Amino acid sequence: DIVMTQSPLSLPVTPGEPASISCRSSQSIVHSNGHTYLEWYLQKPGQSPRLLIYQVSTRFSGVPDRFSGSGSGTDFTLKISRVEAEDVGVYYCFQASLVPLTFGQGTKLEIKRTVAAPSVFIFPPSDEQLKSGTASVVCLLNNFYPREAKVQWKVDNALQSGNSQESVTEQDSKDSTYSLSSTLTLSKADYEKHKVYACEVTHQGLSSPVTKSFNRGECAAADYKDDDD
Amino acid sequence: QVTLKESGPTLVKPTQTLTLTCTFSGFSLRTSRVGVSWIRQPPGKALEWLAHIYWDDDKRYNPSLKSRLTISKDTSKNQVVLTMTNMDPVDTATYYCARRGFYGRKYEVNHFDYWGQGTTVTVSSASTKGPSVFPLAPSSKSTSGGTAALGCLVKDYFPEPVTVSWNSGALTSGVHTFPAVLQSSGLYSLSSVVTVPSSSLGTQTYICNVNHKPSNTKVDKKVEPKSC
Repeated sequence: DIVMTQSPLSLPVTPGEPASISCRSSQSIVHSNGHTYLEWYLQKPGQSPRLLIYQVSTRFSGVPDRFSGSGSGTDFTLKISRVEAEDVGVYYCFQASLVPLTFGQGTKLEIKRTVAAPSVFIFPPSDEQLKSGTASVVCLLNNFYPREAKVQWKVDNALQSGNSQESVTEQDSKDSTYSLSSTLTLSKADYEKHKVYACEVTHQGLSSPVTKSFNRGECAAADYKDDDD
Repeated sequence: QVTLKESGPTLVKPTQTLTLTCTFSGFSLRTSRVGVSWIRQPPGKALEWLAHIYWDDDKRYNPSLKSRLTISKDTSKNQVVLTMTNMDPVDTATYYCARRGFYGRKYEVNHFDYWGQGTTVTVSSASTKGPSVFPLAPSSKSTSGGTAALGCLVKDYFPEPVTVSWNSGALTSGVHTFPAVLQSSGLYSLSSVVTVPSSSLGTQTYICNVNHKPSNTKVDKKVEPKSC
């Protein structure tokens, strides 16, 4: 058939540095007409892939100088000479000479950037949701790098397992950070058996763990407001 | 500008047939030499080419799905259609149409140029269900060093996708919409979050707009701090 491989699959790069991706085909992708129909794409997260290079080495319009392609026959290379923040995403090579037309498996570029601690936020369930019989407690780790993080939940000082779930965004294309939600999932009844809900964040950017918590049904102290008549 | 747009069902029961459409604008199929392909990407997976149709109505098909695919054209409506029979859970994906354009007076150059925004297709026996939307209220517990977070929790919907803008007309800087996760119940959930100045939090209105096309629901939820 016609198999397309890319190397490597994960590419960490310090901004301003060179970058390089390989795309090999298992047989020549030279079309009978003499042309080699090799295209490269950049796909941003949840979004339509956008053409960078076609015919091996021709930069599509609107594509910055720093992108260039080379090789021939079975061997191909996408070169970025000066990696920017905006270049993060998944890169694909695509042979469009032979049926079936085939894409490589994709290479995720990551900005190696510089360390940043998460900001930690927490949100009690709304009364609205409590109404419907479920409680969701959300903890939020905003704008951090690198990716690796440990978020632990404690309800009245007991460590939870099996009732939380994380979701991570992709590297911000402007600041190179992540953000992650951890959601605690309980019945209204189980939520009402307990007082202290605590989200505990460890990250190689914080010197020791940071905890954020609240007490069910109480307004926090820093949120003092005077009473009315 | 040329533009392509996919539409069709967002949910197809397994074993049933999917009909997707790619409408073109800015030029007329009916008069052009361009090819049009269908490509799909299951979530977290690579792109897979499906089918291509040339100007003359010749067609090529991915060998391993040929028996279930039909690509066709309707030039009076300026469309290109994909029919895919016997849908299977493994066929859940975003489906894109892409144009292969020609360049040069004499027809010297071709390559794919425009792709649609894509359309999400889910293959499942489950019914469609609208989301419930709940405030993630700002407090001192959702603030740090001059910065405050608030959000919407968008919950209990099926299938994917939901779209969430901020402020009845997208405003951004610190907007984060988390990929959805499928719950224990088999319904999706997600949070969308925005970080703002903490000392102007009570000057400002923050009202989150949720649209779930499959169910027809649109929700606007006013997100206010406080309780007491």
